[PDB]
Amino acid sequence: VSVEVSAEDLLTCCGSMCGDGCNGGYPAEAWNFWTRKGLVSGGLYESHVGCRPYSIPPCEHHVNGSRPPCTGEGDTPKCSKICEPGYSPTYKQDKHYGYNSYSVSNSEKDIMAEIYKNGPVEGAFSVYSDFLLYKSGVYQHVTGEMMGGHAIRILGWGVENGTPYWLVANSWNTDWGDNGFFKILRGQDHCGIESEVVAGIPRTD
Amino acid sequence: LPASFDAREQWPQCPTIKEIRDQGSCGSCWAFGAVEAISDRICIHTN
Ligand SMILES: *[C@H](C(=O)N[C@H](C(=O)N1CCC[C@H]1C(=O)O)[C@@H](C)CC)[C@@H](O)C(=O)OCC
Repeated sequence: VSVEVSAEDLLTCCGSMCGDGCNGGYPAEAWNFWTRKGLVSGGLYESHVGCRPYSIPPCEHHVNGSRPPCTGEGDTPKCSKICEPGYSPTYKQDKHYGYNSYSVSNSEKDIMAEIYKNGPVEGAFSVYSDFLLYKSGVYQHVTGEMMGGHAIRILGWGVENGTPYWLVANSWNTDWGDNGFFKILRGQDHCGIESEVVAGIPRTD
Repeated sequence: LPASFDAREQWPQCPTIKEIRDQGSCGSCWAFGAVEAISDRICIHTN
């Protein structure tokens, strides 16, 4: 068990540098804020775990479940530089800083080495209509219209029936895709998956 | 490099690697990929 870094804290307090909160942002800038300003703890919606738990309730992301459906993009919550009541210590004391941040070269070999040496990385890819419908297997865009960019966490790789892939975690809850995860084609910068990878080293060491 | 890798196995001592979040109705995926990978790395490099 270890520190769960607060999506809320970064999303709400980064600002201009990172983009426009709930309406888009820059991951490279996000990693950079972590190095400069650091980030506090904070769990999932209504969990009361951490300094700043996520404040936007979960929903059904293009799947059927019991949760209310997702309704596009709402209001970026404000930046509250204080922890939830019932949590200690303070927000300043609760910050975790990154030592550095850096892009990872557009080589599947270089992305693979990075993950292997240092852990999971963040990357971005282009979501097409046919991606929404993903349940399992290895995703490979065929049909659909370009929908927009999507930032994710790449945590591994492998081969499923001759098809190489990246093991990727989405943030659309557990009832989407393969328990919230998905595999997407590896080695061809498919949908630009290898082209926008960013990572960094914890200040702790 | 091995033909396969899954950080959930290489580092079972880090629960966050297996953890999936929900961004909700907000285009914050840019911040989600970041804090998730940062939670992982903090554990991998220390606690
Ligand atoms: C990140 C982002 O969140 N993108 C969107 C998304 O995944 N959404 C919107 C909120 C609900 C969820 C959905 O179920 O659709 C959407 C545009 C993906 C197709 C994105 O805005 C960003 O900042 O990425 C640039 C790196």
